[PDB]
Amino acid sequence: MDVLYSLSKTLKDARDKIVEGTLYSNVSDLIQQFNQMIITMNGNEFQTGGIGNLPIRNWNFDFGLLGTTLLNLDANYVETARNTIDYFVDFVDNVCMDEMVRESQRNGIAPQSDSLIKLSGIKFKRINFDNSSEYIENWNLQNRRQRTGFTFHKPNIFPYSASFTLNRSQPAHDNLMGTMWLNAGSEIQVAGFDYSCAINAPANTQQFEHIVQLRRVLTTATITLLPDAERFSFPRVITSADGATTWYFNPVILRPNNVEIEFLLNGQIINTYQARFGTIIARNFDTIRLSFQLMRPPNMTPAVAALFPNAQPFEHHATVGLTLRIESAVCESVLADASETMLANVTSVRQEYAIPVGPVFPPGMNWTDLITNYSPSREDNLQRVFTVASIRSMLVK
Amino acid sequence: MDVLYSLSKTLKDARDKIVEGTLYSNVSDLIQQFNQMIITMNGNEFQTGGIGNLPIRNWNFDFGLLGTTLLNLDANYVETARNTIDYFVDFVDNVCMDEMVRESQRNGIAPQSDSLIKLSGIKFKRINFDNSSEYIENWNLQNRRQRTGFTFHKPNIFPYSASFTLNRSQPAHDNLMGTMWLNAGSEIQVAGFDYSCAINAPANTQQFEHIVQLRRVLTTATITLLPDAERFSFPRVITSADGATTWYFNPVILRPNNVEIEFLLNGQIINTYQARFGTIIARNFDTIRLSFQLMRPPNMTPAVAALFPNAQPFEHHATVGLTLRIESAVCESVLADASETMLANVTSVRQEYAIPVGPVFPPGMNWTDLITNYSPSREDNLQRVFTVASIRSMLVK
Amino acid sequence: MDVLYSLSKTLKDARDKIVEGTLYSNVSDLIQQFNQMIITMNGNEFQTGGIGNLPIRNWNFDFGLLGTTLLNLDANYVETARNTIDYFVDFVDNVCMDEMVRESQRNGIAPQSDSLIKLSGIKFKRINFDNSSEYIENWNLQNRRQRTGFTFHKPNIFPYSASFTLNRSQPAHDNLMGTMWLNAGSEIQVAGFDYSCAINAPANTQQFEHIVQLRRVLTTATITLLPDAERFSFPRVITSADGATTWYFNPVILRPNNVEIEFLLNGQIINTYQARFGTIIARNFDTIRLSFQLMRPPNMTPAVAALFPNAQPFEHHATVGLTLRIESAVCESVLADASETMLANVTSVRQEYAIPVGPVFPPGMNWTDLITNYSPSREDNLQRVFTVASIRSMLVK
Ligand SMILES: [Ca+2]
Ligand SMILES: [Ca+2]
Ligand SMILES: [Ca+2]
Ligand SMILES: [Ca+2]
Ligand SMILES: [Ca+2]
Ligand SMILES: [Ca+2]
Ligand SMILES: [Ca+2]
Ligand SMILES: [Ca+2]
Ligand SMILES: [Ca+2]
Ligand SMILES: [Ca+2]
Ligand SMILES: [Ca+2]
Ligand SMILES: [Ca+2]
Ligand SMILES: [Ca+2]
Ligand SMILES: [Cl-]
Ligand SMILES: [Zn+2]
Repeated sequence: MDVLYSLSKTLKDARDKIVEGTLYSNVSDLIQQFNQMIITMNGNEFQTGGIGNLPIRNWNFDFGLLGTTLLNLDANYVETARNTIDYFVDFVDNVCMDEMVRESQRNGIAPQSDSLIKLSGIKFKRINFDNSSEYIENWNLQNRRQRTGFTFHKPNIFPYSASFTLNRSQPAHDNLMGTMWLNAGSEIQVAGFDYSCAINAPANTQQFEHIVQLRRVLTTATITLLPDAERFSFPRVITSADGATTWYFNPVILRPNNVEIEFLLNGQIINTYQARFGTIIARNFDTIRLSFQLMRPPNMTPAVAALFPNAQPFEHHATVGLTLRIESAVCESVLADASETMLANVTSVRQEYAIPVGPVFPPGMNWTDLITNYSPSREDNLQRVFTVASIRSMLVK
Repeated sequence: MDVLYSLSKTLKDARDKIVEGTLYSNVSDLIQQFNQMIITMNGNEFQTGGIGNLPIRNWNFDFGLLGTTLLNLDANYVETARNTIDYFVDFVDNVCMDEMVRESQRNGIAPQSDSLIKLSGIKFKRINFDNSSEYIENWNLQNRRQRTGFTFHKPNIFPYSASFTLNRSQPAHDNLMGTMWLNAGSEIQVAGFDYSCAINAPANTQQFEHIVQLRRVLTTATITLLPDAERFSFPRVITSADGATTWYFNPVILRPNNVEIEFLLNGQIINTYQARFGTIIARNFDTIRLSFQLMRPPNMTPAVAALFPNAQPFEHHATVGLTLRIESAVCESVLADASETMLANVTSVRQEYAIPVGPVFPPGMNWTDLITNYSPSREDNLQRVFTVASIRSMLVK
Repeated sequence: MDVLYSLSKTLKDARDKIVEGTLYSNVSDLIQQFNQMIITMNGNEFQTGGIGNLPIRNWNFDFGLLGTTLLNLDANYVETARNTIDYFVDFVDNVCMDEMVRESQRNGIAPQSDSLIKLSGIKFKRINFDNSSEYIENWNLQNRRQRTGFTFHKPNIFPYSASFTLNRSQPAHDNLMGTMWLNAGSEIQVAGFDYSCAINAPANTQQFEHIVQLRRVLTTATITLLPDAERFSFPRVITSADGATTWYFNPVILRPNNVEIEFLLNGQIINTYQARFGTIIARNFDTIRLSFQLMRPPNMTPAVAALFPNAQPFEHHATVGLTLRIESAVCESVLADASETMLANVTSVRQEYAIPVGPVFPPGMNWTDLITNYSPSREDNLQRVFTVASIRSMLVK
């Protein structure tokens, strides 16, 4: 991985710095590194591809070194350098794709393609150079058994889940009480409804609760918490739990009462916020618990009184809700988020080359399936595959 | 462009590295580059501005070289260096603004200001240095006729469009069937409504479809697809198609049935997803097609039955919807997105200096107008102008 | 600050570049810088911690220099280098945390911990090196009394505010007119309602207005403006202004008429947009003013006519709204946003070590409280603290 990264890094720097007119002193060290790369590769043969429709490609290295005697580089110097650069870029791109389309239940963190396995040999170690990207830094820190951390914008931590739970129901579904929600990506919306508006409830208050267990701990999370669940604030016709019929939801929204959000880690409360809407920080957690209540308004104007009778039929359904969004966070495991193209790169290369479903990843690299059962093997393979996607993106986008 | 970029890059590195106390070995190469820049500029005169209220400014270069003999830089060394740096920064900033406020139907990708045209001369090529930003890398790759790729967070690909299409309507607008939507930025929300709840429809199912044609292909897109269109889930009074009257929309939402999203490229299905909500990958597409149905519930509790009579008046309007958001994607053409300040920089400089409307860009650099008719000339000019904005932002924010 | 940053930068580069196999020429300059750091620190003793539960830690420097004679670095070279690196990383991390948990009403921009105060001494200035991060660049520019600019994605500029204003009301709350809104983070949603649907209003039009005053000027803002306020498009039971009772809101949405958004700076209109939805640029402003109207539909189909009678009771409440979101912007003052982890880092370190509430920051570093009363002292302390968090994140995430 580090050598593959170094190949890419060497090529990116070469492409960027070996430009017409530049002082040789601006590239002297890079030329040394570039030539070290040529010397190390020269004489070797590699073959990539062959899985799915990823073409079999042969690579042969017999390049001359780059000159070291111009004061300022001229166009001919730059152009001959690019001939070599373009070939190596094509090679790196193919090694990356070959590596990205493979997986292993047994040793997922290890190189899977022939070329990466070959590049992991001790004779290729002299190419190693400036491992500075966040992904390679993390790869290296992991390897030395140290603490790794990936920063995400809208971390895709919640597998898609949209459902409800009726805590009080009856065949006619005319006097229900329960919750409905949508957990997806970095967002949670949950509504608690009570068709009776807590008419016979103790203290005329109905308690609700929504618990979400993350598959990985998130640290240093910046979160937006807002009252109301807009998604569950409109009239709906929903399928019954058994799928046998449909019920009617006609919500009228009240402010959630006694809101308490707890960010827990291994059952322990790490952060707790009582009725605080806006931006809050959750520093270390693997579980979110949202508790909120519907309290029947003790004083009601006529228009309100008319919505909540003492007896059925209950035609306006009292609803309270919350919306929680994780804007950014750090995770020790790789994850998909709203900004990085890694998942999309890996998924795209596999799709383009008709790569057959393997033993590790769910069909289509489906994110929900992946995060729902995020096993150690899937994570090691995902990290390997995400790191390669990031090496490839330094040169090919 | 590359020389202008190099000027900015040289100045940014100088400002960052030529700091008090630093080992001379930390800046030796930079000093060489800095001095190459001074030597190349010395003796030249440039003039910027004069368009709109952008002031006419004269620049004269007659600077001494930076010394090369301190072991660790002292405060006096740093301060005399900054006198030169600040002047060059002011110059670069003015060249950038002068370039950003100009456009050309004929040769939009080429330098438009006198200073950039002057800097494109062969005598200024020795300043060229470390072209490493994503924008200049792309500029250079484009120039060598190679594949460029810009990565965006929430790519602003959809011109604002908010409308409806009544597939079945009548003067009273009491039994409509059709769709309404909002395409804007990176998001699409579309709802299909049938006032009759498919009472007389074959298989009691009404089919809907929404097609969106992108003005540019997006690759490696990470997308969130969710059922329901919250934006079209509430009661509305809308203007009729002919503007002569207003109709009433009183939606009740049902789950979209047989959801199928197709990401097509030149008429070919590249990706297709059947009822998959959550995160999905669209690898290469220029068109999105959302197909969904409203199926009359075969089994209805009384409360539901009451909403859907066998005869008019139809007072509750059955509605199904979808929401699609492009979180990130790569595009071969520059675009505005939710994170980059390029469009805002260009638009801001033009607005501040009262730059008159030109022959290429729509008044006010209006994004919707621009993307709606994204001609080759507008793109070449936009890219030139975005690349300059990015050169300027290395020094002036 | 600059020396602390330089320590971190030196360590990050060392960790990244001093890798097995690398050409010595790839690290020669860094080794010089690394050794300059060792020489400068050697002989010194520092102590960190002791506030709250941040442990008291002692640091002693007596390290040998790194060798300068290998052609390509070997594993033993890399491993002995890491022993020194890991210790310095641990030291930098502790200095950062000690600094991040402190504050001062008097001189908030100045170092507060013993270690940072010690590192600000002239004898430690030789460590200074390549101050290139956006935060340190800004710190340095501020210091030279120059223009600083931080770029944010979804700048968290609006303190949480969710409320309403009844311009016409009566005890029964059966014929209200006013506005309700939610200002939070980078978003504003505001709705204007008129239970009478402007039946007795001049020109059958009711005017609305929403003004939001930013605590800091935002420049180069890319904004999404859309008609309708989904958050206020559903039925609600709300508490009365005096808290004595509850009123009923049963909205029916109409298109906002004569929409005018003004971005003002010190009372002056800098940007104005008339009914333009989609993406707009606001280049320099400290205030946003949204003006919109509800115009009674001059022509109504029966279904619409039935919602708006000539006399009470008014059962369907005409509502018009707007949604405005600041996607990105530049601010001269540090702020929390949807991507940076600074606020979360500072807040997290203080929470983890049970740091007592101080004299500057609100309890829990509460963002709303902070931005609501963003005094000069809070900003100077926030900037110091955010810059340290950013120095720490180069090594520890
Ligand atoms: Ca062969
Ligand atoms: Ca990231
Ligand atoms: Ca309703
Ligand atoms: Ca756990
Ligand atoms: Ca792991
Ligand atoms: Ca002149
Ligand atoms: Ca971007
Ligand atoms: Ca096409
Ligand atoms: Ca193009
Ligand atoms: Ca002591
Ligand atoms: Ca930022
Ligand atoms: Ca002001
Ligand atoms: Ca300030
Ligand atoms: Cl976002
Ligand atoms: Zn975002």
